[PDB]
Amino acid sequence: CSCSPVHPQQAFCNADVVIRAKAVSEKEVDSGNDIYGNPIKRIQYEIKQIKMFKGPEKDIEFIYTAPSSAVCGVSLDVGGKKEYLIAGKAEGDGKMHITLCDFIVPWDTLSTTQKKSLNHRYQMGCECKITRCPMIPCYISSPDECLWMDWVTEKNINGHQAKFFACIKRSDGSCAWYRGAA
Repeated sequence: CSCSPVHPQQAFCNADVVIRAKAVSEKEVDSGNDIYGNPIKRIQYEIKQIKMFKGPEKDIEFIYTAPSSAVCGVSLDVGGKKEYLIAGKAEGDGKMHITLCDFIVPWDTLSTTQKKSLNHRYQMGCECKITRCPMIPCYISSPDECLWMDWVTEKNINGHQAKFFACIKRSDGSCAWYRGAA
């Protein structure tokens, strides 16, 4: 499995549904047949939704994912223990589907501002685009783009902007980085 780096806001905004959750049980299910008539095997995690930050209003009860990390399946530590911030595809009907390229991190590893920004602030930048700067020198085309510098200044993709900044759209259609006020 290989994934492009996504700023946490941009994963929030692209995902159908974003929840804080713990996995309660696990089984392998048949999820229908593919286009060739071959069954689609998935892991079904039964979860407790602690909180929904965005998505359809019907609570998530099941999270589905490939059996193996070899094709980007996700492991959740079942047994009511680890809590995760989980962003992913909404299937309707209280079901979601996740892959390793989705935003899935233990709840307790989030920065305070990441957590807080889940409630209304990241949503304020979902018309914006967060663009990664692979290397100085870089630039943006459109005014509604923020340039994500963490890579080129820190060497880490979970750097200063990812932990503390959101890209917020202003009156003018333009976007800019802000650090969360107060």
